[PDB]
Amino acid sequence: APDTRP
Amino acid sequence: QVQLQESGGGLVQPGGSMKLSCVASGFTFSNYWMNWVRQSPEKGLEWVAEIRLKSNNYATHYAESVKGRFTISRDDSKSSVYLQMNNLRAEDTGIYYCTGVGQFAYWGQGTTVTVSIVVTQESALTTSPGETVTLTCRSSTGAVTTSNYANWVQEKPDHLFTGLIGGTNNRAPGVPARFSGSLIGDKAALTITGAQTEDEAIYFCALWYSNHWVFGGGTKLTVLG
Repeated sequence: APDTRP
Repeated sequence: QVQLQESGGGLVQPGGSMKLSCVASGFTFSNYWMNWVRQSPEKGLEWVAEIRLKSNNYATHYAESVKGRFTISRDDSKSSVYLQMNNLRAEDTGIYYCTGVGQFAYWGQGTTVTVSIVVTQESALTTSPGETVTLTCRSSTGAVTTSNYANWVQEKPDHLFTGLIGGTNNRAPGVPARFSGSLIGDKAALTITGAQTEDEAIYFCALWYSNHWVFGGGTKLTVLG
């Protein structure tokens, strides 16, 4: 996945 | 608010070098990956490079078009991301943006550099205020799925980019509720439930393919009446 940080 | 301020663009000869800078404020810069994306009349929006966190050893990845010539780096102590560009070519001409967060919420104003898989969207759609309009985003590899982390980004005049949706269905902070993202059939979709006059703009989708992004060609949305 890419950057999934909210 | 969040600001991403770019600098460093200008005129450069083929074979030359240039370094772009982007300073971030208003969010915890060091917690997020950062990207460079460029825009040209010819090639549209093109993802150039990403840099991950300190806990990822600052891992990077590049578009094939720039690999071996461009270097992305970051200085978390200065909340800054950079792009070193070497061995410049005519095709590198364009407006360069730093962008990130969930996954393209925030965009800088752009800095202009002058050197001197297909994602398909509707070329245009026409709607009217109060209508429901759905923009779509197709992959040339097969279905768009959650694995493609579709993002939707709005371009308003003066090359003003704002991320609306990320991660398929996630509305970026403070984005109007009339915008929603989903998967419909084998495509990603942006739905505007009650279009507003000010929504007349170009909307780009971006899809993730394991380790890089590909942007669609954009949809020009006209909002008539």
